[PDB]
Amino acid sequence: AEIELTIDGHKVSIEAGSALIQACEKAGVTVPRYCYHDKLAIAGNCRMCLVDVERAPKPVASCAYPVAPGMVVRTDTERVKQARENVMEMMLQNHPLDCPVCDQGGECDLQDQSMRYGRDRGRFTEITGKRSTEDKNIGPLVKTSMNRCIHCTRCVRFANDIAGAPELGSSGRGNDMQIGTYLEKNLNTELSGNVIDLCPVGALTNKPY
Amino acid sequence: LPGGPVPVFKKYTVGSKGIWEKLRVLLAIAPNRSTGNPIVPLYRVPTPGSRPEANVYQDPSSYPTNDIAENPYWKRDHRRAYPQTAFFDQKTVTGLLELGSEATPRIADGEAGTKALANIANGGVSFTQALGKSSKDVIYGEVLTVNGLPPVAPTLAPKQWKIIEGEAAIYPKGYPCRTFH
Amino acid sequence: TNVETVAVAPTILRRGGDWFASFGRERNSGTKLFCISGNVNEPCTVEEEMSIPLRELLEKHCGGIKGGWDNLLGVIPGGCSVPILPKNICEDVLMDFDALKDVQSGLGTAAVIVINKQQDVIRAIQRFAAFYKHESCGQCTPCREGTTWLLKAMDRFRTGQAKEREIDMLYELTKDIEGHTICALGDAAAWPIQGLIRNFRPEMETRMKKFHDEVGAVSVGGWMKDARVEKGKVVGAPLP
Amino acid sequence: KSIISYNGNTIEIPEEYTKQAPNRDSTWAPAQASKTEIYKNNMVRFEQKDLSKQPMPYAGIELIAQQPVRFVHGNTAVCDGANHNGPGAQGHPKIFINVDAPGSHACQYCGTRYEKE
Ligand SMILES: Cc1cc2nc3c(=O)[nH]c(=O)nc-3n(C[C@H](O)[C@H](O)[C@H](O)COP(=O)(O)O)c2cc1C
Ligand code: SF4
Ligand code: SF4
Ligand code: SF4
Ligand code: FES
Ligand SMILES: [Zn+2]
Repeated sequence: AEIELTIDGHKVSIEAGSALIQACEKAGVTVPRYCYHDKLAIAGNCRMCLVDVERAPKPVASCAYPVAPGMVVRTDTERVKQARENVMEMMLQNHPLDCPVCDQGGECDLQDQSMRYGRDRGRFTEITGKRSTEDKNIGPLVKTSMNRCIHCTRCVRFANDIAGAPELGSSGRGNDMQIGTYLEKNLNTELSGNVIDLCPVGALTNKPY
Repeated sequence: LPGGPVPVFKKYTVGSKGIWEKLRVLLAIAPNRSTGNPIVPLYRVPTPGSRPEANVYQDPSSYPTNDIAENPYWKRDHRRAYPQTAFFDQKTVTGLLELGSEATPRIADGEAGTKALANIANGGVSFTQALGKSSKDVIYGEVLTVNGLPPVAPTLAPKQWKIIEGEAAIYPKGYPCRTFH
Repeated sequence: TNVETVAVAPTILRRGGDWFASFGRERNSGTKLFCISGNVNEPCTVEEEMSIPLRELLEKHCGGIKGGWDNLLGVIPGGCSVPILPKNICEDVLMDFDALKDVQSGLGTAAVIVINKQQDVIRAIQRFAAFYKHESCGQCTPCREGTTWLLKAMDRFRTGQAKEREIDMLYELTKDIEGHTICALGDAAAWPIQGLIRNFRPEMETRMKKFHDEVGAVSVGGWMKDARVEKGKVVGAPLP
Repeated sequence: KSIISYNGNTIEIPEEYTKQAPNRDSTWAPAQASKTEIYKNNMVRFEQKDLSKQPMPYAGIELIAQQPVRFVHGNTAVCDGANHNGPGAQGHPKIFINVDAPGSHACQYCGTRYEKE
């Protein structure tokens, strides 16, 4: 009822039907990510868990690729090493210059993640510039600067499915996508503040602290 | 002789006047000597707080580095391409003797070659046993040199020495220090 | 299923299916509706055969080109998600899936969009970029970041506020987007740039060299030596 | 002026120095520690000493509030605070401001408030 495969030479066995990223965690090969989570539903929005798969035309996300037997998983293909720098660079062209005012200074998952796999430069030097996002008042508990958000969906899937306050949501296409009620109404579920440990950037953070 | 004595009008020093210069030429050990004061309207003008060259100054960079389109980082990476600390047991050198080398292997039968590997990889033989086992050509090929000589303690870039001795030397004879290079 | 490929299905059950397979290539078989437009004499739509020459298509069944076969500069087979065929290939190319993939391109919906030589290809592709910016959903971080990146690149290229390196910078960004999207919209976003890159590289340079002595010289990223950030907005730069 | 020195004894400093600032008398932080707390803490090393020649450093919350709120024609503003005389890179880094909500919006470094019009 279990499946053994190969990640970077490391043979590893895991229960069938599971996600590939858990197999990478079990094998000990660390794979970076932004929108996978254990206790949450799986969406491939982050594009970070790209990984090379034998019998695959293109590198695929390791979060939602299901475990199949006879699998050869490679993480250090030069195409994949290209791809991670690529996706990091794509993410870092609308995230604003807030690293000394953002709350998660050392705890920015994105940031430590962008030191291993980030580019040297960033060729944003466009004139008319990045997008920018409304303040988005929510409540007296959760500090909110939605400019730093990357729409990693990890807030809204949680408050949807497990916290059970479905007031959060994604509204708009492209860079007109926002997160939250566009009523500007107060969020409350009885575990409300659990999203600020969960948004991996400091878009949602702690208001008294 | 390309760095010998030059006269004192090319030394950037406060100098003298002209009857006192005519005095001190007759009264000095060598005339070509600077009094040590730099020339005031030349040395440290304009001040480093006001330099017109400092107004336009963007960045020093090189062409394969600053090339935005062509390179990725991982081709020009240098921290993650470090060499590994090659460690060698006593046992793996016995592996290098009898099992051979990737230059010249001594092992066929790749199935049982693993078995011949693995007891030595578990400690089937000893090193001195392998030394008695190693042939004269084995010892003179992969332990000693082809003449059977011990290897010289090897150096990065051997620097042969000249000894400059004559008028290009920095001291004439009598002075005990020589100036080899 | 496409409404067309399911509306052909009852007739092909009524007729012979191998009779339908008696057309075009072995594989690329039968007919397709061709919505043909752009700068033609006769904007029309014909139900005609696969694997056919473009010249016999346009010259015989859509009148001609306003200014003749001279006045074409390029052609877009299919929808917008297809790189532009240049002049030398489009004369002798079949309308199948094979030959367009052989010239690294798509047959698409087999809309034909011909381009006036006396008009601007850079406007024609910049509008496709903003077409995608209005119509990206936002699951992929690459696609959503990508098209708003591409758009400002194309505006800066249209006025000509770039340097010569930045067009291949855009080419690497195209293949950055290309294979890394959930749906194939990033594949759609990639190719209209690569048509411009592979087939109009001195053509962009002519516009850019023109802009270089319209006004003062430009640095990277569109910034000029006077393009500065005063009270509120920017000044100096003329805002692509 | 006269504040209790933990014993019923009052200490008496002029009202020019019961001040957070020459620009502001009131505190501006939750743990600001007003001067009325500070002389209450250690006047021990303040006796026999001048009251004038301490800093009084012209606090910023009054100075930022009287800067004119700028207007932006489009949607997204940009703030640098950099001079256009200084040959270098000064000011705060190039962050952008969305101004859509009713009311001005301070750039979180420079404190200049911008308004969409
Ligand atoms: C962004 C995107 C947009 C698409 N829009 C259409 C459309 O508007 N009409 C259509 O028939 N197919 C469209 N397609 C292709 C559909 O996916 C197509 O129906 C399907 O892939 C194949 O269906 P078929 O077997 O009928 O050809 C689109 C594909 C993508 C990736
Ligand atoms: S979340 Fe972004 S802006 Fe904030 S500290 Fe991390 S990298 Fe900097
Ligand atoms: S609200 Fe925060 S956690 Fe949720 S998707 Fe946006 S940045 Fe991520
Ligand atoms: S390629 Fe498709 S799924 Fe991905 S972000 Fe764009 S529209 Fe969304
Ligand atoms: S979690 Fe794997 S792609 Fe987002
Ligand atoms: Zn500011």
